[PDB]
Amino acid sequence: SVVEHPEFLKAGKEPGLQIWRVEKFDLVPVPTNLYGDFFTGDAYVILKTVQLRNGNLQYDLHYWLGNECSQDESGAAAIFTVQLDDYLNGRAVQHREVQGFESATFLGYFKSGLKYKKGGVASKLRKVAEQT
Amino acid sequence: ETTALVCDNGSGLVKAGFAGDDAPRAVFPSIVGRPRHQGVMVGMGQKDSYVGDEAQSKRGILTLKYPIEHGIITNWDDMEKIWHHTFYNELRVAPEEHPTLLTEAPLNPKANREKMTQIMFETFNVPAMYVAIQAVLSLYASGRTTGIVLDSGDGVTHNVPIYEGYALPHAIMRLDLAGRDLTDYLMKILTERGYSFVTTAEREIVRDIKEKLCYVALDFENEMATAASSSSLEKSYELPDGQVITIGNERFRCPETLFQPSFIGMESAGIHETTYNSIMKCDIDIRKDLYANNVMSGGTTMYPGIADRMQKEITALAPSTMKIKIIAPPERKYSVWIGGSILASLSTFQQMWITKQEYDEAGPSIVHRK
Ligand SMILES: Nc1ncnc2c1ncn2[C@@H]1O[C@H](COP(=O)(O)OP(=O)(O)OP(=O)(O)O)[C@@H](O)[C@H]1O
Ligand SMILES: [Ca+2]
Ligand SMILES: [Ca+2]
Repeated sequence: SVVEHPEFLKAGKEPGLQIWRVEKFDLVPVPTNLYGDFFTGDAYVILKTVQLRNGNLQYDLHYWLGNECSQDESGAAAIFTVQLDDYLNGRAVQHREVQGFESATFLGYFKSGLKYKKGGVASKLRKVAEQT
Repeated sequence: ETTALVCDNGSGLVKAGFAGDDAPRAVFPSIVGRPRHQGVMVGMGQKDSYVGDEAQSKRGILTLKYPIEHGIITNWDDMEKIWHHTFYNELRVAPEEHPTLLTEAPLNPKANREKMTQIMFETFNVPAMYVAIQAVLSLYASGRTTGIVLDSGDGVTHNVPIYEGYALPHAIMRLDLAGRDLTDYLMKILTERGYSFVTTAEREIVRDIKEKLCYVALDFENEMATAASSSSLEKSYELPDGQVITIGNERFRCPETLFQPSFIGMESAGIHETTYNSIMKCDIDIRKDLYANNVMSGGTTMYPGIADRMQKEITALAPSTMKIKIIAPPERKYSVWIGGSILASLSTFQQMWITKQEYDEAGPSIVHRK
């Protein structure tokens, strides 16, 4: 058995940059026009597909965590990454990217510079209060 | 909408609740109490067992037993009781209505995983289930796919190095020194100060002092000397009976045992060494990642000062140029459960569950098939 998902069916099919945002426990595609605009309250999964001369495709998975993102989002970006790697027969290299501490490689995917925006989608984790 | 349950069965505490919640709704002692004085004709209109706090309250008429030893299920008959109580008494759910995720210790024997699968399907009739490794869920809960987890509870300590989502089985370390052993030690060192505590009943009072007043010293020797000088480390504690006691160098001597097991007469190496040792059993090319992503998980990792000592302890053991980092999240007592609550909630997790249909077709062996 493997992991299936509509977005997984689209991942790494050709050279390019694919960006998904974690939205209420799901992997949601980011509009291509909005690439590089990251909500500091959210978590994302980026897949970078490069064409190798040998005809094979190289893969780099980066999960980006905003300073104000909730636990369900940062936890889910990490799991989805593992699952996307597995779906790609574990051929991907995984990178953890933290806001303001991103790697030079990742920063290079964005020619006009990556941009941070306040806000993001709400968490779906139900807050649990300690007994009064 | 169908609601998944998450059950994290520990040597000391059961953490149970619903997928999508940020914390376990039910937290109680993993204990089963049975009548001390039994017989076919002994206690006719009386419960054949109790679980958790109920068992501890009626401790005077009961024989208390822990079905999980050092993170491993050891008493199947008593474990079903725990599970029953979890479903019916604590969660107030009908098991047959909810897909159920359970946790396991790393290196959990194959047959134990099968037994757990069988009981859930055959005795509880769950529509679906899944077993996950405790330490890995903690890593996921900290938003990492690579790091080394130090998981220390009431019965076991493990060092679990994980790379790109998977534990490295060959490099895992288990140490049978944890919370219960620390509670027992603080009992023994308080007797040196005069205080009388030996019974199972008193053990429960010392545990509360262990969780409220103890801490880890950055430098054990200096700490000892600083406690022999003034009395700036001394603290007061109000007994259930109203009496007040004064606690001293025991505050830091008790968790020191984690670093020097010789204190309890154990010949093993401390948790800093087992961490360094687990790391050194990994491929050199991943060590940097490990070293920089030390996640602390579990109750016994809650002592104040624990993260600074380990940070100190491991830089000493590792190459002089190694960037080292300890991550001790405030929620780490529940990290495992929280990891499970997130995993069971994911859109991509639906196909992951083992169905009753799949079990009937394949049997308990299905659990391994991932
Ligand atoms: N605040 C605290 N300070 C120090 N120790 C604590 C604290 N809170 C809990 N503990 C200790 O940690 C234990 C409960 O931890 P935990 O729930 O992670 O483990 P467990 O599931 O029962 O056991 P294991 O995972 O070893 O099988 C007890 O020993 C408890 O006394
Ligand atoms: Ca958010
Ligand atoms: Ca546990």
